Amino acid sequence: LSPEQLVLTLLEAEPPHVLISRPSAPFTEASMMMSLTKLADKELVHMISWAKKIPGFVELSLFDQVRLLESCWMEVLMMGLMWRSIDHPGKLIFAPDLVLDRDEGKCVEGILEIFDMLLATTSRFRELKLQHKEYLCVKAMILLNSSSSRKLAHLLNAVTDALVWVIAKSGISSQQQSMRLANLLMLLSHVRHASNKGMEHLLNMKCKNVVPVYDLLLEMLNA
Amino acid sequence: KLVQLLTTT
Ligand SMILES: Oc1ccc(-c2cc3cc(O)ccc3o2)cc1
Repeated sequence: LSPEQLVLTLLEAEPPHVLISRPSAPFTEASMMMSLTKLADKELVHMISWAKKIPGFVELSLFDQVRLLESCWMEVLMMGLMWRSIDHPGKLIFAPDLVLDRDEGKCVEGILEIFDMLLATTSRFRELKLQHKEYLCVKAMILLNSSSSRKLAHLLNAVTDALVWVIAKSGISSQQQSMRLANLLMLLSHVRHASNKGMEHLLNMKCKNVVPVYDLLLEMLNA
Repeated sequence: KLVQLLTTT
């Protein structure tokens, strides 16, 4: 399985576009958290299937598959959010029927913090002109690097090898192939940071029972 | 939930 074919299978693992079935209208704190949690829950279902489509993932121990997903899920969601928002500066495209503005993030205490973080990282990927295939490798690495053991490192290395390949196809300088690789990877730190904050904020919302009970989301949030 | 989806298609 060459880098190109591995990237192809990631493309084929891409989850489908999700909508929350919500008639267009202004947002409030009760409806925003409602939509954000409802969307996350649905995306979580598609994320599980996506992972299983990653060559070798289902070959890992059951203990590993669970710990990998339980720890990276929010990062993967936010990485998807950023790729969808890339061509819409100043906007967070959570879903076709859930587009948010920075000022709208003021309807919820503490979320404006997280939006700015997301908008910044997104803007960054925009400056770098993140390509789809890079997005596929990066997202895959987030799952595999958010820690049967050898199989994992083997898989992680394969995806890493796929990212380099994608960068090599752009036909840019070698020095620039290295600069780009590092800049794309250094951003994972910001996605992991906006993630930890998003979890903290979400966990806090749960403890207050301000958001409906989403079995899958609840389970992933607790551990 | 997470485990059953990991063991079914
Ligand atoms: O694709 C995505 C990406 C992120 C979210 C999401 C929900 C949510 C709820 C919070 O209290 C805080 C941050 C959040 O981020 C939902 C779907």
